[PDB]
Amino acid sequence: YKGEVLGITRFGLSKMRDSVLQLASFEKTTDHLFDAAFYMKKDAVEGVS
Amino acid sequence: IFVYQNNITPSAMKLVPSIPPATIETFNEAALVVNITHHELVPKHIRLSSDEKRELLKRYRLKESQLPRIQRADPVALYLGLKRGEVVKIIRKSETSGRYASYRICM
Amino acid sequence: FTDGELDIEFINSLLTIVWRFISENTFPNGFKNFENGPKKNVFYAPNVKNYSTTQEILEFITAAQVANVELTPSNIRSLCEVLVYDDKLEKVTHDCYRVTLESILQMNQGEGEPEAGNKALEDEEEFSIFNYFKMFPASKHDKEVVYFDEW
Amino acid sequence: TEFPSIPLPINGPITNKERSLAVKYINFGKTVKDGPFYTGSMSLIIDQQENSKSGKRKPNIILDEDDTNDGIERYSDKYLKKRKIGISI
Amino acid sequence: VMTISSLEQRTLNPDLFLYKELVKAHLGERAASVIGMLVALGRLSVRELVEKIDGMDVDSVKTTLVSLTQLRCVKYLQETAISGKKTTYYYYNEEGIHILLYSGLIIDEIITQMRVNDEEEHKQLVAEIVQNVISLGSLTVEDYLSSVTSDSMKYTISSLFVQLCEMGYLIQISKLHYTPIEDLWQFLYEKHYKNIPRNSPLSDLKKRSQAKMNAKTDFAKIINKPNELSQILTVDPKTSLRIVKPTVSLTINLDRFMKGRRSKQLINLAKTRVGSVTAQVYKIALRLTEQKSPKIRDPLTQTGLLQDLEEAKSFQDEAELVEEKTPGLTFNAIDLARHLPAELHSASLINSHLKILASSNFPFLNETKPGVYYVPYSKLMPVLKSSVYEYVIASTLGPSAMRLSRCIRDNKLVSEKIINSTALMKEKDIRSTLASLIRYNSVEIQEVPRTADRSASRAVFLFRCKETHSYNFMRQNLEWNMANLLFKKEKLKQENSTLLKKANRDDVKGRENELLLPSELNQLKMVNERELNVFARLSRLLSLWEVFQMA
DNA sequence: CGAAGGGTTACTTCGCGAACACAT
DNA sequence: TTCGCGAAGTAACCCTTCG
Repeated sequence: YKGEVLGITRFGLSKMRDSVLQLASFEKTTDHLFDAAFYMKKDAVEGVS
Repeated sequence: IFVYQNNITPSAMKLVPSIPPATIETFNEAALVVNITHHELVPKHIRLSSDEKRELLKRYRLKESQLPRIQRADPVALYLGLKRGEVVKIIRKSETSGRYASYRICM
Repeated sequence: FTDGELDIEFINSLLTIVWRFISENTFPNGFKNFENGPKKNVFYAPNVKNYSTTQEILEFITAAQVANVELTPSNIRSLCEVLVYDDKLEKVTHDCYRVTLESILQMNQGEGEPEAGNKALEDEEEFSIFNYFKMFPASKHDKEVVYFDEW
Repeated sequence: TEFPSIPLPINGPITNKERSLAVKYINFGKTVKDGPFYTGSMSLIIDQQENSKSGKRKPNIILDEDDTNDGIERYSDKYLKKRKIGISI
Repeated sequence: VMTISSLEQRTLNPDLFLYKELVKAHLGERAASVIGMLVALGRLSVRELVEKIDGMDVDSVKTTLVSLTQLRCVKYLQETAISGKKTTYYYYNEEGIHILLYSGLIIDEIITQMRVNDEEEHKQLVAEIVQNVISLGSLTVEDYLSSVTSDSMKYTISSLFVQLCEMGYLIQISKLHYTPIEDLWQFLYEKHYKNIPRNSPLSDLKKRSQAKMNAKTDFAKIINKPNELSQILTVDPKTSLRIVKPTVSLTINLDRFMKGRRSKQLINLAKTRVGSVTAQVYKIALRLTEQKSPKIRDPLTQTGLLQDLEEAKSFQDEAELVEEKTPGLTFNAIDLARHLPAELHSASLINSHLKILASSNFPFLNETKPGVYYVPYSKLMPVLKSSVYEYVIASTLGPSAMRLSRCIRDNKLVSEKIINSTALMKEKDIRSTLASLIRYNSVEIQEVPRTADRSASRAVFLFRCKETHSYNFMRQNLEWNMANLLFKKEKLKQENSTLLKKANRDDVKGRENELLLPSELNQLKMVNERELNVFARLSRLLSLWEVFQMA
């Protein structure tokens, strides 16, 4: 549904997830929090993670 | 519509949208000897009109987001000619399901 | 090794004699300290011919009784000459070392008498030395306290 | 704190010139908080100044004046000294 | 918790910190919430303006921008798309908000410019004309003269209209300088490629030689049109003198006063460069060429967005080409302007005392070298910065700061061993005033090393200048001190507002006649004492900020 | 027509994971 | 002491134009 045949792992998950703390628990928990505050992500919490 | 015969050059498509109402295509005589529509893995694709595009946005209460997206420089999208924001209806056929449908927005 | 063995007790004192002598070569002595008759349109479109130093000023400073044996102003003839360059001496072609800038700013202020005369004409110009005595008292929220902020 | 220094500040409004510029800054700041100066906001706004806003509000640029906006607030000095109606300010 | 030291906004913005403040100083928060907002993300239309400032709907963001439209503080771009409507896309104007900070000194030394003819009525009348001119953005002549109610005073005002128009202070405000200059070139460039779409074997030489140079010669003529274009003035039966057209607007022209301020800076330089008698005739021979051909201050009208391939040599060559022979009046001659009756000993003034400025260019810089009057204002600006910049860093960081900052300019990439042979510091005063200066720019070091991870210390860190950083950084620091001083003024006027509404409404002549009890009357001479000092610091700080933004 | 600038594809280096939980 | 793809980093080479 995203458009391309992509994966499930740590680069295949970041195609849709604007949720940061969901991405900051899957893998590379350090780099996903430093990158979100740099880009000023809003992160409206609605996911169950 | 332009049909290449061999490998393209980087300076051909340097100003493709330069005409404001029109454009050109980009093809290749190697990967055009068989069309992908008659292949058994590709189901029937058909483009909806602008009046039929706002009918599924009334039935499913959606907008110009939050739809399963299809992209440009896609072989179905290059065969059919989807410009931007055009809904294509897929009439895909699963085995134990029947003849259900799906809609894709073009980006 | 003519400058590494003198640290530092008379180098700043040696500046005063050579600066006073170049000021004597380029200007009158007593007529500079006051403004009475400012040096006659100064020197009447001054003195294309008059240079500063060639072959005599070194032996002049050597025989000026600087409480030293007459040894080693050997390479301090040009190094001290180019060493005084900031607001004091002049470079243009060769040996045209002139004084005119700081003979108004610090000569008529430090070694001079004070007066509250016609000084109500200085309008926002280049005044570094003037206006001492920073605050009396307490630096009321708009004084010199803020320059450390980078911005 | 931290004590750097600025060369210029002290002993400089005693002369008349800096005081003249300063008092004129006070006068400009006092006048500029009045908007249009009793003759204005009527002539040159249609003349090629934001046609999408000078066409949609052709009589509605007259909201800023000192003839009526300083006029309406000066009528109320007489309506209160003779009549009293209980309305919040 | 010790919030006195202005640590609350040290990483705030240097550019937002002044513009929004100057807009708030004359109208308030509802006008400061758009110029302070259009400076934070660029250009923006009206529909995408409402939902981000967090305020009222389109009925208020449109009204407060009209107050910025008749004050000339914003720039609009009337253009349409290929499928959309007609949009607005407002900008912000730099000089159109410098005018608010600048108006008081504008009128107060336009007085000294117009001092020449007479004494008494001219000062008050110019202080009534130009004060009302700058407080509006664009006014006419017939709308001003409907509130005079006289017959001879109206004649004097109508004379002073053309007396101010002949100087170069009142021009007809057109749209062609009320439009953004970064896109006015592109509008003169997209119809110019539309002018010649000829099917012909032309290479990329068409895009550099034909269209570019013809757009130059069609753009430099059209930017000089507001210099003098409203000149007919031949209405005979009304007045017996040159009368300004009533249905013609007028602005401040914004640029000749720039030139007068920078010429005042040049005379303030020349008071220290040459003697006391040479600078006077230098002033009387310099303060007459500002009204004919204005291009002295400006970073050029076209050089803002095409100096990217090779054109900078062409900009310097064209600048020094049109820089001469256009002000080409009498270079060293007599004039019936003013001779300053004094010893300005020389009791004879023709062709013998008026030749002392010929000995003003051969010494240290005034720079009118080659033949008679050629190149007087081109090779000063890279050193007029460098003369004032050293006198600030030396007066602030100490006399040994200019001794170190000027040595590295002579030989860039300098070591500490050979700067000890050039300077006279004892053992460690080379590096102590260096570390006291390294937190400021113009120290900027370059490293050599060819090691793995700094093994044997490799004799590294030889010092350069990079003087193009420190001038901009000094400009940022001075501009921040400007706006911080204005916020000190704003907090002062915000602290005691309960004693200001009565002290100016009905208390004019009786303020000393016991209308305030003697317990807080000293606050009225305290809110007027150091609020005078704020504007005095502002006056003496404009004379130092505006030297680091030359061409 | 020979030479210079812009730009596509191809060869080589790093880091992040490696399952749950009890007693040590 | 180990496989997986995705980031930079750097070179061989082809298209396009200049005088």
